[PDB]
Amino acid sequence: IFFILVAAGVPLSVIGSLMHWPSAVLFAVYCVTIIALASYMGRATESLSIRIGGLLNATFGNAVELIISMFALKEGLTGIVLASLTGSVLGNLLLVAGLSFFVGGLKYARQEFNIHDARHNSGLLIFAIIVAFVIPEVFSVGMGNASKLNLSIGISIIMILLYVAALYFKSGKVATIVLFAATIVVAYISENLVHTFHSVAEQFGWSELFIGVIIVAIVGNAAEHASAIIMAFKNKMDIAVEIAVGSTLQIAMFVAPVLVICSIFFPTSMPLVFTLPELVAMVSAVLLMIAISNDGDSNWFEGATLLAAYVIMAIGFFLL
Amino acid sequence: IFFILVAAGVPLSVIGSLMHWPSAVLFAVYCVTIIALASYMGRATESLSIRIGGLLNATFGNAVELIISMFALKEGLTGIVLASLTGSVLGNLLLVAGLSFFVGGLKYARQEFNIHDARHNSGLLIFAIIVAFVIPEVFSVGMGNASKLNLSIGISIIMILLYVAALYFKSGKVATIVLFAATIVVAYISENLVHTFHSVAEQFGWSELFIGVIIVAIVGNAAEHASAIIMAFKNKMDIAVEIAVGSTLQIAMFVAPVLVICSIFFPTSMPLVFTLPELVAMVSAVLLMIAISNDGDSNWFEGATLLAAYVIMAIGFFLL
Amino acid sequence: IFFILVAAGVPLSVIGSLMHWPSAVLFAVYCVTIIALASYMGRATESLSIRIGGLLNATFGNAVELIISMFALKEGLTGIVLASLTGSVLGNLLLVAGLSFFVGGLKYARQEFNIHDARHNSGLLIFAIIVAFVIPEVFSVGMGNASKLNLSIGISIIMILLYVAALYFKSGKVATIVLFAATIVVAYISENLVHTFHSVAEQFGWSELFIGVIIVAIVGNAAEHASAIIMAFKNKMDIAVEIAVGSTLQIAMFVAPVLVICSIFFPTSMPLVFTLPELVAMVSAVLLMIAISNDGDSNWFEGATLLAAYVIMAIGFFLL
Repeated sequence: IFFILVAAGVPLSVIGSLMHWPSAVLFAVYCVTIIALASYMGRATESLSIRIGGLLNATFGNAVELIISMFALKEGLTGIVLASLTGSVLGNLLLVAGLSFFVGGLKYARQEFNIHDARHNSGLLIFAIIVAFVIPEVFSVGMGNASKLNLSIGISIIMILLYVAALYFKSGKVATIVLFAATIVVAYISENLVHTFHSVAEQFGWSELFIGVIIVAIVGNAAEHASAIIMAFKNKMDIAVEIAVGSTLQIAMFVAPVLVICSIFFPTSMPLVFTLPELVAMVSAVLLMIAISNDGDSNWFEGATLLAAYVIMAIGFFLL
Repeated sequence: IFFILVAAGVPLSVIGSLMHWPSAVLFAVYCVTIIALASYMGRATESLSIRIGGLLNATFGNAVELIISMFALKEGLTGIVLASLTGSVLGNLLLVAGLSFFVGGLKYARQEFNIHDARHNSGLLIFAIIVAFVIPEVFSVGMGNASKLNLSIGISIIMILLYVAALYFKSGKVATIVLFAATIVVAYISENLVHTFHSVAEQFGWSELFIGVIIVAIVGNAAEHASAIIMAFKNKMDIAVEIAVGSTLQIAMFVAPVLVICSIFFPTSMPLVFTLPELVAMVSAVLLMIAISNDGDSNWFEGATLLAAYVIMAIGFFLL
Repeated sequence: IFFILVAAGVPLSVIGSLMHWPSAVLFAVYCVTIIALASYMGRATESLSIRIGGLLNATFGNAVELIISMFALKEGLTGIVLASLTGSVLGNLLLVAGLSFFVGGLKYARQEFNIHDARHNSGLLIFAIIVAFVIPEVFSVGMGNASKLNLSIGISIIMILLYVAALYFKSGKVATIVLFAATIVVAYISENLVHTFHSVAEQFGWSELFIGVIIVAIVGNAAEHASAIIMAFKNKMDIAVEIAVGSTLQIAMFVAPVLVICSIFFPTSMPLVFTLPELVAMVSAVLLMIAISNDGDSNWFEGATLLAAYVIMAIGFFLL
């Protein structure tokens, strides 16, 4: 199934792009293609990593999210970037953790734990989300654009520093070849993807928010980290947990700060400004994760809980 | 005392209703009557339950709340329904748990624990409250009524499913007779109670919110679960805790979803839309409960803490 | 260094006040002086305390905060009072705990714990902050001034009662002499400090909020409790933790209620009304504290986390 979706994806995505027919179906072709490419992009990142390993983990483990957002910045579609960063933490904490706890929840009794790590990894989540996303949002309302992105830059610079500082202290040959392949393919698909967003909104009626928080996030970040759902089935939950939380952590502490600083160069800037639904969805998820990482790691319904929360948010983001 | 308040209550409530004198005192007569009826309604529900036991626990354990809200929907007084559902979680988490921890707090040393269950029961509370009440509220502001109650219906359908799924997996003869008696009596009292609400507001100056969140909630849900305060005195705290949290859980996951779906039939619908004070009171209580269920189960001041929070909210709901 | 800042401070503060030159530099002279005086005020409070000990701990341990706010009330500058009470919990939870966890974080392995106390002290924090500061704020929007300060008075009266009730149940000669000295000196410096606030705002461009939440709070409360940073270095973390959380607790439960009731006498009243940034900064800090008090008590980066949160808030309060 993984090979088929790539082998069909790229050709179709080339021909559709060349023919320019039509604006609607091109979206559907792009999204499915990148899903397949993203898993392979995650497997290559994983296999390469199995000191500098953490850097490639934060860079290439979130690469499609970085890539899609990069071209979104060129088109000035800064809302979608924020939407996708919102949706990347949602997916990690509620979908790729939810499906790991549900699908891997056939073992039934309990699940692999490192209580020390789970309780420490919530300690950073709160810091990452409940401060460094909440604080800029609420402080920014009556700030003015200059001070807005200065605070963003301020938070962004310290979040990468505090992420990289802890990181500094605390087959293999095909990995680089396939990673170099998938990247460029994705990049070229992503460039044309950004131009599709305005038509999809009008023709379907969907809000650009829905597209960003859900469609772009599932395809991009969530697919890259779908290795955790498989890892949960092979009774290695503590890594499936480690992947979900860790990825979210680097999205909040590295990826989002990366985007904010780099957005200042072209054309011009995006501050860490999240809508109310986007913000409260993120904290609720974080709280629900701390409330689920504490207890038994998993159960079928415990994963169903995390999933129930997601679909609700998703349909809420659809209905706005 | 329990027999007297029923024996005086019903007759008085019949004569006052027939005489139609006056609109003000009828309220006072109704409320006191139902208090007495509700404890007996809780005792019958308990005795009947001591697989299907969980259904009658969620149905008849919250029956007066369902009954008062049912006729409130017929009068179109949808605000009071939301107010009473707000006040049912408040009472459970802060009053009937607060008085269990205070009155039963004469033991002094510690109190009956099941740390596994308390930590798991917070995990669902957050899901139930901090997502499935918060998310609909904040997402709904700029949604439009169609999408509003569609999201409500959406959340409602999955919350009952997720509640009933876990429930499916995981003297006695007088119980049904007294339960069948109390129900009908309550129902007929409740029908006439709803019509009293508009006059009480005007003549006293009270907001309909105050009446719903406090007066209706204490009389209805809190009285039904007052068995926990007695159970705490008999040094069985872990059931007094189990009652408070469990009841709140089924209010958020079964009762409130029940009301939302059924409200669509007559005349027309109520979405899960809570005011700001109603919403933030509910999360604060939930957080304070997790902060108090973790530590020693009880102490006198630990129960006084939970009670101090309540009276504050109550006078705040009075002063709005 | 401690002697020099007092010995230079008072004289300079006398001469500058007499000469009336200028409005700008007088601020700088006052603030530095009180920093030095406040540590000595904390040492005297500590040495006196090492039943009634808890009263002097809550009174004189927060004395400069009480003193600066007292004269702020006379000038009617009620915003600064709320700003400084906001900043006193911020500092305690993020600065004086952050610097204790960072500077004392050279031990490296772990740090002194009393998990029972830390988990209990969060239980009151949530109550103190997430209810008794949040609830009055959100409930007050559409209340009217009469009901506003009535709710404040209501919350204030029960918070001191609930604080004093638990307290009731549960060199030395120079201490009183130096405490009596520092108080009067501070009081006279503070009186002239309040009059400086309006010019500093205009001439620098700073918001009076920034001054209150940060400048007044660091100088006042944070300096008094800087003993904890030293105590962390002497490998006595559990007292450095006890100081930070305890002080915050008495600020929320005694100091702030003290100010509210006493403010009603002159000239007229201040309700517990906090701006949105002030409120969300306080809960985020509290959450981050619970997320950091749970795990290892300290690590260098764990203290750097708490500090990173602070500077962000601080620059956000600067940029508003």
